[PDB]
Amino acid sequence: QTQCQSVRDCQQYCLTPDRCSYGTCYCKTT
Repeated sequence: QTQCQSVRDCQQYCLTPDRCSYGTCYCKTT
């Protein structure tokens, strides 16, 4: 269960991601 492969995935999801980590793309302020 990996929402993302890499920060890339979050970068489209979120203007300022934290990490693609824990199979869930963490966003720094969203």
